[PDB]
Amino acid sequence: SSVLADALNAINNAEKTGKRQVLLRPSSKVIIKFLQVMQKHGYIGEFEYIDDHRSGKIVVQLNGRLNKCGVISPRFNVKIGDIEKWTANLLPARQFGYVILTTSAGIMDHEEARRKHVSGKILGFVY
Amino acid sequence: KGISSSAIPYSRNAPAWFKLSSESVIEQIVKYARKGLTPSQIGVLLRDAHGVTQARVITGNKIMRILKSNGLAPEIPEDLYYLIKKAVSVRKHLERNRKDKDAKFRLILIESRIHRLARYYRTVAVLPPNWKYE
Amino acid sequence: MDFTTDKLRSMVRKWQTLIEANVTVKTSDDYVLRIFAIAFTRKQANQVKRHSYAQSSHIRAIRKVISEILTKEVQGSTLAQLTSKLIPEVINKEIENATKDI
Amino acid sequence: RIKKYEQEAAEGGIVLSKVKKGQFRKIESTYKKDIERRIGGSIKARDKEKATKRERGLKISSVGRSTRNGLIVSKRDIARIS
Amino acid sequence: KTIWNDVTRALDKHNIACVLDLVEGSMTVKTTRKTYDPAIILKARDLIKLLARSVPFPQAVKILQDDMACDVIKIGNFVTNKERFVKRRQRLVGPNGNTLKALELLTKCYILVQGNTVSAMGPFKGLKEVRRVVEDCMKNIHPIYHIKELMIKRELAKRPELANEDWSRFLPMFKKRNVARKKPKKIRNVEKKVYTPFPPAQLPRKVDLEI
RNA sequence: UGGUUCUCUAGGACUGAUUAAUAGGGACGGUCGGGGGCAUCAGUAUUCAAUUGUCAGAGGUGAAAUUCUUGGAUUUAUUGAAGACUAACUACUGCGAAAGCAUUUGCCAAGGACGUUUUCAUUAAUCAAGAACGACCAUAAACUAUGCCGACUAGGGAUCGGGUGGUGUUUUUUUAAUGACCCACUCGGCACCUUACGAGAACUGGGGGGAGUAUGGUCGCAAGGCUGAAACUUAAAGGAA
Repeated sequence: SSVLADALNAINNAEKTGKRQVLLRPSSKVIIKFLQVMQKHGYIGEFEYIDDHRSGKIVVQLNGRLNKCGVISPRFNVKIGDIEKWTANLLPARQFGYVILTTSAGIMDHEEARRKHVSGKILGFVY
Repeated sequence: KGISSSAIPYSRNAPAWFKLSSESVIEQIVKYARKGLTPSQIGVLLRDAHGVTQARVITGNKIMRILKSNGLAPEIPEDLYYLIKKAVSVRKHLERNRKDKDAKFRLILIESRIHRLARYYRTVAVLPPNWKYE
Repeated sequence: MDFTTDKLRSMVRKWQTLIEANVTVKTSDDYVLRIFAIAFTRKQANQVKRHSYAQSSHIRAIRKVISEILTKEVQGSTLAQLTSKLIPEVINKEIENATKDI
Repeated sequence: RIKKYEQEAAEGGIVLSKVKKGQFRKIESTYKKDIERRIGGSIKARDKEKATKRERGLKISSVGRSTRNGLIVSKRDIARIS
Repeated sequence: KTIWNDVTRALDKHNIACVLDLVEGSMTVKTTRKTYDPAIILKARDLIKLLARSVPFPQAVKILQDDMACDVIKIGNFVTNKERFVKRRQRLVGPNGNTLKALELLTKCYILVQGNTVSAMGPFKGLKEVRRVVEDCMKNIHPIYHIKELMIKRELAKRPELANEDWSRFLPMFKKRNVARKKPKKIRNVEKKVYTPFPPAQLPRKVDLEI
């Protein structure tokens, strides 16, 4: 499996089982930015990067507000004009959740990406 | 599958009781290698008796780099050499007694494992291409 | 010499191991004897696990010392000396004392 | 009675006949006491709540396949949406 | 420990002492000074090993009477694989225990299928019947054939005539099911596929073929 | 550092980038197992034979029978030979990729788990294809069964292999090392008993439910009526009553 996918799988089903903390290993910059944007929108609480010298561990604390993480496995390019279409086709509803993209300006959600007018490849979603 | 490996400490320093020299360790390393031990045996003897924890920490670099920069390079990597000699030991067992179908099966497994990392070492070109396992 | 069958059927219980040995020994005369031995693995007092099995290397070591010390009790006996030795069951006490270390 | 009987037989050697998962093991007191007319062969409330199927939430997405590697969106769908 | 006083009653009417040792875990029976029946110590032996083999007490004191004896059939040494062994032994027990209970009823015996042996108590004709039933059940023929022929033989033995004629025409047990015979030309089965101990090498990958 | 004799007390030959995955491989260590191969050893049955002892039956069956038997069967005792097999111990235990594997001892290679402040440094995971294992003497396999699946949380008791710690009893001593049990922790297994939470979708040949009912259709099979005995009112004999 991937390295973002099993971290998001742990952070998904741990919250489904109703835990208040996940430990996810290993940890990359893209995982830090994904948890960064989802705590910017308020889906997880704090999280902490314990640096062992191998790859890093994250302890996320998460309350109740998430209900699905994911990754879109072909990292196809989206456009600023088709951000609205891709959110319509993969989100649950109209203003429900965020598609998260790797852009020129880094990892951002879809509405921040179209706010500062930059497209990029898709990464994953959260709602 | 079991989880039984070694747990490298978080420190990257000499342990502050290691009063020996960073060069006398290298001289002991090349002495043991020239009297003829594989690098894993150098590391375990150095760890057990002259208490360097690990020599990538206490010396500059790892000990196969120390042996290659001091002139004691291996003909073939230690993994491939040990798997080669295990395969030829099973092959001599099979020529001795020819009703050991289980040992024939283990020979197929050992030969597959030979080809895997021989392919890896060949595409890295540690060992030259047109290398065959006889 | 031979046991009755009811004695060793009365000795065999499950949840233990029987270590049995035998040696073909020539005495201080020129009688050659095949002499057997049986032993059953006890459980200690305070043992709470129900098994008390031997780990089969303890079986090989126990059977080794059984063979060695009873082939030491023969060759060091004649037939009359061996018979007077195995009437009061004392080679069994020699085996027990030599094997309680294992 | 059933647990004591099948536990006694299990700690002995005794091979017992095989029952299904929620049923009561039929024993000599079952046949003599006429107990199954009063208690049934199995607790059918637990049989009903085990025979029901798991409540599988509400289906959300439509765009791709959802496996443990994430969401596969096919190239046909990428060309259709883009 | 519970039933032990009943054992002392049921043996002291035969003048046999018995101890129950609870530290070494044993049961001994001894002929005392007042035992005029010479053979009853054998039935006391069978009684205490029945108690050890985990039959209950009101079942096991029916061994102290002359018309009843034990048998311990051995079923472990018949078939090879564990799957076929446990399926034939469960076939010996039956669905819901029906085969075993019908066998106890027909043979007038008490049968325990335990481990890899079969204990049985009963009269000697019943013991002969259950031994042949169990051994042929460990061989491949199903035990309900033997239950059917036992019912046939009971309803065939309760008539006054036909008691010196052979019942083999009435028994359906004689099946004549051995009626196949392979008749190929033996192309490879004469001598094919000689065994060599050394394996062939593997087809290498495209990576290997290019390096 | 010594070949000896005079009381430790007497000379002697002497080049120029990172980790080190609760990914993978390899080494090491003490081990572990009914994993395999070869050799060896034993056991008591069985069958056969030799030698006694004794005499009329022995098998076998629901009863019988084929069979053996005064040229001594069966039973008993001593001994030999053969081919198998490894009883009880034997387990919801172990090992093996599966089929499978149970006597001892030795050799040959192998394997797993654990321990590791050893080594290499991505060498990795899945499977269509393909490969390995699976003229003589003639043989059985299935046959009542079960269960909700996975990418999934925690446990509980018991058990097998390793390790660490504790500090009591069996052990014991200046010959080597080495146990057994109790307890806690921990890793890995064969199972068992529970829990919480998830879309879990996108050796080949097949008609259409279960239980029945009717039939002016089609294809069949089937009745009569004493036989002999019909062209013959016909014998003997048989049947029936």
